[PDB]
Amino acid sequence: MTEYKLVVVGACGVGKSALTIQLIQNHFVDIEDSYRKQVVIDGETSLLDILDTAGQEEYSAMRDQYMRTGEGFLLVFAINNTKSFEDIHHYREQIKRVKDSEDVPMVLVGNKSDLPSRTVDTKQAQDLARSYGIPFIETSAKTRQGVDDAFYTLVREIRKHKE
Amino acid sequence: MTEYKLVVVGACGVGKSALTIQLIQNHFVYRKQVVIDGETSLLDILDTAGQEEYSAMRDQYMRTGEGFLLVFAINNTKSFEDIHHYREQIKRVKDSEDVPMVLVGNKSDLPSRTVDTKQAQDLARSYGIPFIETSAKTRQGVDDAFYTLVREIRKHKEK
Amino acid sequence: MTEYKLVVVGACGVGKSALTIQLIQNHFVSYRKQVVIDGETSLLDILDTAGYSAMRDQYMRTGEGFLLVFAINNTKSFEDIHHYREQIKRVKDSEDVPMVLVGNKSDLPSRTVDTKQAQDLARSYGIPFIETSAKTRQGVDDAFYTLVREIRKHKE
Ligand SMILES: Nc1nc2c(ncn2[C@@H]2O[C@H](COP(=O)(O)OP(=O)(O)O)[C@@H](O)[C@H]2O)c(=O)[nH]1
Ligand SMILES: Nc1nc2c(ncn2[C@@H]2O[C@H](COP(=O)(O)OP(=O)(O)O)[C@@H](O)[C@H]2O)c(=O)[nH]1
Ligand SMILES: Nc1nc2c(ncn2[C@@H]2O[C@H](COP(=O)(O)OP(=O)(O)O)[C@@H](O)[C@H]2O)c(=O)[nH]1
Ligand SMILES: *CCS(=O)(=O)NC1CCN(C(=O)CNc2cc(I)c(Cl)cc2OC)CC1
Ligand SMILES: *CCS(=O)(=O)NC1CCN(C(=O)CNc2cc(I)c(Cl)cc2OC)CC1
Repeated sequence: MTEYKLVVVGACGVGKSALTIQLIQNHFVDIEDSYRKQVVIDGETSLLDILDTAGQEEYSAMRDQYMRTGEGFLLVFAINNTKSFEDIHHYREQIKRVKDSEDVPMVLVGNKSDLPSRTVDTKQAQDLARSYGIPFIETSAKTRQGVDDAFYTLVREIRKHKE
Repeated sequence: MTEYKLVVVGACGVGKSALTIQLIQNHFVYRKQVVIDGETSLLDILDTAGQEEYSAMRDQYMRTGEGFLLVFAINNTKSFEDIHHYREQIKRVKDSEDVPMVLVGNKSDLPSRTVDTKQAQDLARSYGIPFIETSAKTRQGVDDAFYTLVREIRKHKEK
Repeated sequence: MTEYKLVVVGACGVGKSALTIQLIQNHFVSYRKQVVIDGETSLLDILDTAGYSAMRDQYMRTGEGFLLVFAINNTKSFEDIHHYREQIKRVKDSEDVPMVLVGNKSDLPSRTVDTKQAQDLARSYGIPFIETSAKTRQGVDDAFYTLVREIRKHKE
């Protein structure tokens, strides 16, 4: 069966685990960092294998393995965390180095879109995604806004790369 | 608040009018304010009645519209076969290879299906657009089809 | 059979005659037409004023309901609606006159009077607003039937 190895990267606290729980287990509570589930996306059955990582957790060799084999990456920031948005370039540069490629499937995700506290403008994030040549999706793990779209868009980006 | 000009296309009798009436009036026998992904918007579904038969008028509607529902009926093989030509005509007339569109397989309530979900999904996957199965009769998929189209138009505007 | 006396008013060129002929004869270029409205056979007498104080006063006083027609591509015709409304209320000597606001030519691309503007004016007057195209027939029966409904509410 087709498998997609996905890695969700971003600063601590941006909602990577919440987003992944919402996708996989369909709920939110306001915790596992790996997940595996069979889904159907655009009529194609596949298994999603997902790691959530900020880059400084304990199991660094495991993380390096997942980084090297990851077929697509969600770059997650929170709309109420300017530092998390500033960290996105670092995470993208690290992915490109480990993958040794300038063409790695990625999607930019602005999470916590339900909150009224915003310090990152949607235009700023759109502009950054445009410069990187990747999709930008606004999400809320709390309301489910954009969640399926973020992960399924990343799967579609991987398919583009494979074909 | 942002307005989105939407056009429903597809073969005669596939249920374009019925989908529009279900969306706006919540009934099975052209403007609606809705909140999609936290943003309140106005949907303006262009009223093509009494003028749909004129190619010149379809051209005008295609030029005006920001996004398109490509509607076939799941019990009408020909209507599904006609989708590609309609999509090609919209691209030509709008002089664009990037026009927001959603594929819609209507009349999902019927027993007599001749277009399978896989054929339609395969089509949509090749186009890189969403596919939604609807029924204007039971309301299945109707808000989802229109709301999804608005999401496709927003993506295109923000590229 | 209950008879209703309907008067179609509005600026020159807005489609008063075209609306009335579509209603009566069902094609796109007083008249009488028998219709069934809300289950009830209804004789409609319709004066198209497309063609003087004495004349005005008679048909305004005799008329039971009024279609206030503007064209959606004719800002002046929309501005003129207040002239017509005020004159009818003055001559009839009534603050409760059955009326419907009609925005015709909905088939056109060139709209300079927005739907919201017209809805807001009709809300101010406490009357319905109906968009029509005498060309495609969209809305035509609705505009006239709504007016009959307004006359019945007044009569009850
Ligand atoms: N309002 C809101 N809170 C969220 C959302 N996503 C995550 N959270 C909360 O933010 C905190 C951090 O989330 P978590 O998933 O642990 O972040 P991670 O370190 O990136 O995995 C938790 O208290 C979550 O409930 C969201 O979309 N909206
Ligand atoms: N069973 C069923 N009938 C439908 C549905 N949608 C439309 N119809 C019927 O299909 C016929 C054509 O619909 P219409 O809206 O006039 O199609 P249009 O020509 O595409 O606008 C009418 O008899 C509708 O009542 C649907 O979802 N289910
Ligand atoms: N496009 C369009 N033209 C119309 C419509 N109604 C009337 N017309 C045209 O507008 C012009 C004036 O119409 P007419 O009925 O004579 O206006 P009147 O003076 O108010 O009676 C004519 O050329 C009509 O054919 C309509 O709904 N759409
Ligand atoms: C029901 C028969 S009809 O002749 O009244 N209407 C036909 C006209 C031809 N047709 C289509 O072109 C369907 N696709 C379509 C509809 C519209 I409205 C627009 Cl703007 C564009 C397209 O295709 C690009 C079927 C219905
Ligand atoms: C271009 C057409 S015209 O030369 O014949 N002049 C028009 C101008 C618009 N018009 C009216 O406003 C008629 N007013 C009117 C007549 C009657 I009879 C009644 Cl009951 C009411 C009104 O307006 C309140 C007609 C001719």
